Amino acid sequence: ESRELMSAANVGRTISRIAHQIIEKTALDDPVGPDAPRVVLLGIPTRGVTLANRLAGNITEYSGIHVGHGALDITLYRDPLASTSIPAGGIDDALVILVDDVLYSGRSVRSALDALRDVGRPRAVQLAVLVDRGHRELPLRADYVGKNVPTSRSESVHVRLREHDGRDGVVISR
Amino acid sequence: ESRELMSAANVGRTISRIAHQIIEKTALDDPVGPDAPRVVLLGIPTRGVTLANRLAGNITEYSGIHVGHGALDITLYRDPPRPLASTSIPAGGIDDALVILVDDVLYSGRSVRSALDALRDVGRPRAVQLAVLVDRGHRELPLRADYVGKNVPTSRSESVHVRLREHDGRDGVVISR
Amino acid sequence: ESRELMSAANVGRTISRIAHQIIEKTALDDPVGPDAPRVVLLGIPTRGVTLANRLAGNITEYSGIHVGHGALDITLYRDPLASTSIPAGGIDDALVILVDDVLYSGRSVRSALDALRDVGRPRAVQLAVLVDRGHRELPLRADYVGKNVPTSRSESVHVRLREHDGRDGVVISR
Amino acid sequence: ESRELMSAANVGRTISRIAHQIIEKTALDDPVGPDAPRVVLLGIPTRGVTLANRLAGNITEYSGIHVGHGALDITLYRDPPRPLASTSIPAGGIDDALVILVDDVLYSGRSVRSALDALRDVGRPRAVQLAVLVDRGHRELPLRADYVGKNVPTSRSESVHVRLREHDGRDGVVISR
Repeated sequence: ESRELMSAANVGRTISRIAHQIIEKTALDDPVGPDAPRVVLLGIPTRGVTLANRLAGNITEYSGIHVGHGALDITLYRDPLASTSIPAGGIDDALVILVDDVLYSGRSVRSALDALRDVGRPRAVQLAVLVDRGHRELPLRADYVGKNVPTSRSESVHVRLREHDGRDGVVISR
Repeated sequence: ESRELMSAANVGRTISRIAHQIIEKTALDDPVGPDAPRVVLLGIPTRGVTLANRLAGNITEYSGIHVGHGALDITLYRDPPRPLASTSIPAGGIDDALVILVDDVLYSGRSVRSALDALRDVGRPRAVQLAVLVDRGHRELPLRADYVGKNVPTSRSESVHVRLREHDGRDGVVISR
Repeated sequence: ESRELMSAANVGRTISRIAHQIIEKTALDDPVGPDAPRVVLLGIPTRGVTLANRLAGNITEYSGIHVGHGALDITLYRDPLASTSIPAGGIDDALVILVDDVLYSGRSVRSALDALRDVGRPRAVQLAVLVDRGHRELPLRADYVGKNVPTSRSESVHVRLREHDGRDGVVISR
Repeated sequence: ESRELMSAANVGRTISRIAHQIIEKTALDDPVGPDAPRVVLLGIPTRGVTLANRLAGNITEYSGIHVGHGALDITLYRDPPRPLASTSIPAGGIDDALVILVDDVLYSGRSVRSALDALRDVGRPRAVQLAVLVDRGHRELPLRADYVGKNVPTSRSESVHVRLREHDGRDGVVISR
């Protein structure tokens, strides 16, 4: 049994809202200096990558600015995906925003942290996620959250994005 | 003296962001549910109203749709003899509406509690939410904003000055001792 | 169909935890001065009163100190209960902690605020509740919360306390 | 110079309060569910351990029950050649346990991230939570504490000094510029 949490229209609005929050918290409207960091979005495959693309694309059209974005494959860091793609310049002294679709256990994000340190040494790392569905197993939290969804362990939350799934949305299932 | 908390750039982006949040939480981007309450913004005079107008218009720039908005004077409800600004309720009233009260700064919460009194003299909303630009802490009542531009730790000896372009000529926030 | 959210033992622990939080936030371990307020707990009948009693009683045994407690009848302020009982000294310049069992709409708390101002003029008002079950209709929030419980509108949350119900606990129903 | 953030009185009460919170969130007051993980506290040396010991013992003073507790040295995992304190894992290990990492102050989060690395070299917990006395903001990693004594806005030029009686002779917290 299915039930929809977020419509296509909700997903798109939520993403633009998140882009605004990123612009605010990372000072992208401000001039630049030691406390305006270079920002890079890295998605966790598969849907995390697409979200990072949608965010980088919203940011650009809202602020005119091109933030680096890419993908961080965590296959080798886990306890047919996109391979790792790091923008030109790398991530040394950058503010990396890790992007994922759903924050559940937090284990995927911990894996991303590990994979990141093989890439280089960011000044800071933040986390943006479309859904936070509780049940953390690690002391992790998202800086930017589309929707907080209370769930039971027997429920599954599924994020659908156009590119992979044909339509945007989020559904809960049992 | 004084330091800039928010630049003009920071103000417009934050107002845009709150408009986005209002759309989400009250469901303007979707076709309107069976018993969804209409949304009405009521500013607290004078800068609350300036903010409400900007939000209404960002909401329409961003999502094309038109929310009722207006002004709720609270002069007589706070703390001379008379109301210093006009109360303006959009057509259709606020009965069974979702009213969002809008102010520049959330401090003690006493202004919002006044506005709850004033609203009750206008009508009977289904629900009341609160949007502010700055929440500066130091609540004296169990009130909080639904929407907040910036949360700003302050000392009781600091002051927060919000400027909005249509009322003040520039956008900005500064804090002074 | 029923299901239990909090056992008797959970309820009692949660109450003592709340008493500790009150001691901390209201400076009852500190000497006294213009920023150590006199504290008074007022319960909203029926179960809110009993909770205020249980809290005042936990505070006393934890810190040795006797905080004023009473009841605030909101019958005349609503949109066979306990009548209003205000401790000696009243509430002028006090820190009043309103106590209720469940925070739902917030309308009961708004009614309490109104009833309070007929009693006198506190320096500040806080709110302590055993359960917050979402679905606010007013911009109100509890300073102290036992359990946050996500609910649907069709669910009912019931707080049971020994004195009224025979055993402590909280149950969700449909 | 320096001002008192927390008196000795404030420290003991706050530690007691966190012990209460740990009991709730991990379910020590109830008869233990079918697949409830056992709870183990691991302090980060040296004051983290002092705090963990106090929590373990408040938890037993308050609820009579005994949680595993110990020390996780992170010397080699942060940032010389060697470990400056001892790692001490209680009998039964941490495999499929609920480990609560305990430290005095949560700042950047880099110490906690080190401790996650160190924990992984000890075993495979089912879950890891974090308790700290003071969270002073300025996170550089997406980490947060499950349990916090006090949230303290700070500037990067301020320092927070936690003193706990068994390690330092008095209980207290001060902040200095």
